[PDB]
Amino acid sequence: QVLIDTNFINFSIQKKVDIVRGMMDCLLAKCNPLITDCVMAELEKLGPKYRIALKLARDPRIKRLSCSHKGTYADDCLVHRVLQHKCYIVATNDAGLKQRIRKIPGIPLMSVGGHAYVIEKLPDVF
Amino acid sequence: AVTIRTRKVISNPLLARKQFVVDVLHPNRANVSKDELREKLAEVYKAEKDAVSVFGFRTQFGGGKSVGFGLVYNSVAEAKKFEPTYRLVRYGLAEKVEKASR
Amino acid sequence: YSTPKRPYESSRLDAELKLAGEFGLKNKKEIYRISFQLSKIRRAARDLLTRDEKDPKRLFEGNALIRRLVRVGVLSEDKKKLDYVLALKVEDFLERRLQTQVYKLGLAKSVHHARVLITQRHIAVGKQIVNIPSFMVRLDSEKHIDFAPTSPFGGARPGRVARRNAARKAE
Amino acid sequence: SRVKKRKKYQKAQKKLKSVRAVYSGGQSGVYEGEKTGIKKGLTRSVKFK
Amino acid sequence: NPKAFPLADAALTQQILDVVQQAANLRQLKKGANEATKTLNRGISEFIIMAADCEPIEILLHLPLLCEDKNVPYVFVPSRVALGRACGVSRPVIAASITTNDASAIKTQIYAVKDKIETLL
Amino acid sequence: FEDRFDAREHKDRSNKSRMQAMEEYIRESSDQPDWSASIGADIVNHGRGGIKSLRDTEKERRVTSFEEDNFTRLNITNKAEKRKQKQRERNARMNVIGGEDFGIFSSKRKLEDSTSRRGAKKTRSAWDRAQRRL
Amino acid sequence: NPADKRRRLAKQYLENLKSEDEYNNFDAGDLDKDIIASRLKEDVAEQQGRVFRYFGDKLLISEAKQSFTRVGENNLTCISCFQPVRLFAYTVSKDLQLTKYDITDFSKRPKKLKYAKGGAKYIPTSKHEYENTTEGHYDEILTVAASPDGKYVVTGGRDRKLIVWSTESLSPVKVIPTKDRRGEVLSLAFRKNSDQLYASCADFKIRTYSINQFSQLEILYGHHDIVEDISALAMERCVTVGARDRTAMLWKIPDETRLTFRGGDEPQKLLRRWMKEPLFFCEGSIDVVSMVDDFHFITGSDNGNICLWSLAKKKPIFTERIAHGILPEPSFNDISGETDEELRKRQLQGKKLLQPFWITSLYAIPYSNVFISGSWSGSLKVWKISDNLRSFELLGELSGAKGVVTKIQVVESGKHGKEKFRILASIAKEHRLGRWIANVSGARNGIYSAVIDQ
RNA sequence: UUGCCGUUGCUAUGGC
Ligand SMILES: [Zn+2]
Repeated sequence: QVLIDTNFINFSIQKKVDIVRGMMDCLLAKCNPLITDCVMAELEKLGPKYRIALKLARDPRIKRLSCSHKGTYADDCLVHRVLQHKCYIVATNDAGLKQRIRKIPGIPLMSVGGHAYVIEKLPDVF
Repeated sequence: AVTIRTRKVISNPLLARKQFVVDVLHPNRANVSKDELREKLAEVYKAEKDAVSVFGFRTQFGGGKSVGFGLVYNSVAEAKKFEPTYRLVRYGLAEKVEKASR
Repeated sequence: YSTPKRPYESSRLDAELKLAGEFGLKNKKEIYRISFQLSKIRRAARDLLTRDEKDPKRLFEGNALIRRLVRVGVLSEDKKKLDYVLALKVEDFLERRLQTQVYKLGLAKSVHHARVLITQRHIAVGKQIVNIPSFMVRLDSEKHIDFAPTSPFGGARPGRVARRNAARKAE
Repeated sequence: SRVKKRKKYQKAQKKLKSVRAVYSGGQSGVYEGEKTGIKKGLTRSVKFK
Repeated sequence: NPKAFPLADAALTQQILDVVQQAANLRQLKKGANEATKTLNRGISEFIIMAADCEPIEILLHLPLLCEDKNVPYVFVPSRVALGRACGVSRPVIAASITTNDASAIKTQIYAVKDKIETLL
Repeated sequence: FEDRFDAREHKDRSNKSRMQAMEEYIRESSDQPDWSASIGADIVNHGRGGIKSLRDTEKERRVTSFEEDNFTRLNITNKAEKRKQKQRERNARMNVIGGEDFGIFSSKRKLEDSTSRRGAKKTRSAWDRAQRRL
Repeated sequence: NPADKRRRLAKQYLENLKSEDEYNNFDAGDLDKDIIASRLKEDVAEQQGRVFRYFGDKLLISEAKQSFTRVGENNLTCISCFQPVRLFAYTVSKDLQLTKYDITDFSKRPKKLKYAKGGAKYIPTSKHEYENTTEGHYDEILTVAASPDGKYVVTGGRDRKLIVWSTESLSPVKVIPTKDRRGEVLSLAFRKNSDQLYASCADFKIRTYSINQFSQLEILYGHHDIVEDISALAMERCVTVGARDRTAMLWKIPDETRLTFRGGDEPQKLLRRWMKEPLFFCEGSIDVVSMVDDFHFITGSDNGNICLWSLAKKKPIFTERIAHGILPEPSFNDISGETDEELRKRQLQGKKLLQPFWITSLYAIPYSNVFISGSWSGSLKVWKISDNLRSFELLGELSGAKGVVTKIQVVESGKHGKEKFRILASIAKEHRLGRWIANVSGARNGIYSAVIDQ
């Protein structure tokens, strides 16, 4: 189960990768993608330029969590809920969030690179 | 103690012969011991010990079984006629050497 | 086989450390070989999922794949679905090798005792003495892994150390 | 090459007892006590956010 | 509700008895009522099988209270004779226990039977 | 024009369409048993090779049948062995895992194109498909 | 519909494989192989013999002369007989004694001839598995087998030995151990008109021997539980059944290959089949066999099934669910320990813990139309198989055998249209492998002989 | 008709 954020969705649509099919042929496993309410709040706050990205995040195949905090800082929410539990893949393309996630141990990181998704800290990919 | 099993016994009257496949069974022995096998074959069939012959021995992996090709003759003279000369050199009585030159 | 993408990240090093220590492996090539052909297996099962229901390829190659995976023994009899082939992984494959199985059946005291029993030929599945440790026993050869009858841990004549000690103590 | 990975895995799983607390297998005999001390000030539990 | 309540039907009974036979071959089965309660209070037990037709029934009904205390699955097979025959001994047994082991070659089968009898229970 | 004797059209091919997924489904739904070996007898070089695949034990059975049938050992013919034995054993240790070959799942070859979707009974009429059902 | 599409695509596949009755219908390779068939020898052992003795309804049933000769041996275990082409029989017990009988005095009870009793004297002085070459049995002789020619009887049991005794003196001529620790033999069968023995040993192993050469032919592997029963006919095929793996295998012993046959009755689909309008259920353990002819055999299960199997069908052809009844439920004075009959009846759960008798002996007369089943219901059953070979049916019962029937086999007399047989059945008060058997209801350790006629 | 023991038959049963 993979936590998505907003620039990962934007780079997915910019590189024409499907979310669940890109995840499946990246990991060769069955993926459950998760949009937290703060990532969804960030996509809605991005305005009416990003309508395509918002209604591709509105997808019944993409399940969605319910964050319980004030504010819509998705990087704080993703970092907290991943270092609490260590049962999550983080799909992101922010340089700062990528550095945070790859500094906390045991957390695999997925990112749009080239024309498909790549995964780094998951040691069983083939 | 070796053990013997004949299978698919046919008769060749044109070659005055009776031929078959030979499942040779030697648990905790090395291999077929072909002269002793000709003895055992010549006593399970009739006498003709210089007219019984085996040639095609393949032991399977781990030992125990080996499949050979058994052909038994009546009339040791016509066995000497019909068998090839290298098998006669191997088992019976014939010995003619080739002239070693060039 | 083939090397992985990032072969030197610390998760991969601790992964291979746990795998080689828990299964008594000699080097990285065991993990890399069995993971390469597992990658082929579930890269195929991914495409069998990306095609639809009632596709001929999906029906026939899917039940073929899960039945020969069940007969290799990495997949149990009741999960006859094709997403469990994706849930499959590498230690499910190298729990099936003969060293792991000899230790789990208890003919040996550790995986290293199992490896030296196998390479010293005291272990025979069925009829034949198997002597390499990475053998991938199947679900029907799972219960005939026993000591070889040609071996002193079976019932055979004792080896050279035992008989030389018996002779020297008889002297 | 095999004995080296046997003895660097034994070292690793002896270091793992230092970082985590490893489930050793439950209560062996009579419960003797904690055998190493009880700290009433330390709380080794993960707080949320 | 009888006293020997969570009885298994015939398919679950044969699944249970097959994994009992395999654990008895793999030295992972402690058989008999007081050996079962010994391994139960020691905590090395994955599930306990009681037979629901021995000549008293409270003789093994002492064990569901122990399993409840320590949260261990317990299941009632309807034949002590078939249970002893599966255990591999020349007598009927009335209770048996699958001890825990992680170097065990039947762990997936034991876990599947545990899940089946726990959804029963 | 005129006829010309064509052994390539009255020769038993039966191998352009022999697919292992269809054959496995037929072995599953066959309702007659399958002649499997006593379990140790089919591993090959003490485990240095594989177990052996189903096609390899079929071919071995054919070779031993021909062997006993006309009393002749086969040989170590160099060109054919340097092709077939080495390429066969290397793809065996590539794709045969535990007596089961998984090479097919890594191979593009359409099932329904060649081996299914009948060509003679194509039923290109509504009336012909109606009579083929009824 | 996916299974419909699977069946349809498989049908199209087989049609395409055919793609890749006239007046001339001859094939060159078939007729050449038939010329080789005309050339070959040995149309003797390899008869694929069908059922040529159709006499099931013919002979009498209900008025057999039944003599239950009780013997003083605790828990008789096996029975071996012999006919040349005087007749001797053999019994063996859990008291480590083999006993020779004469049986040819057909109208009366059998006659004891000779004991051969092992004991604690024969325990080896080594505890080492290959110097097990003593001359007697020290533990639990389970099976006897007489030679088809009658020079020897060969017996063995839980002391992992095969002792071959001479017939005329009951003397141990040769000892062959099974060379490993769990190598207990459980069933023995000679192939008919021969000197080749097939023993089924609890190592999931089947050993084969030539007795007059004192040699072992072939060890053949492949069951998954202990090989509880074995059966053979004149062909070099064999049929074994392992206990709890619920499969019966038959072995081409020269080829060392097999055909497996699993069970597969489920109370879900069976109770639905009855629900279209009932105490029957799944399967415990396939226990006993007898090869009726060289195309069919019959299996006795642990839930009282008797099943009839062909050589050409994995799933069985015919079942018979309850073959000896369901056991008497444990009494209310021996279930609960309360005071009132209402709670002691509530501790029976209705019908849920009624267990069927399990068929512990089955014997098909070779190539005939009739087989005999036995358990501790007290009454042997006689069944005949219908002439189309797709069913059998209960003819009658033989109700003079109180106890477990550890062995059934018959002894022939009379000519091609007028025949009389004595059915021997070893009767004990305890199963031939472990004890497990309570409610010993008037049993005795004897030999139930019946004389059936016409 | 057997390891004992009981009815036994002048042969069948039943308790360990
Ligand atoms: Zn949030």
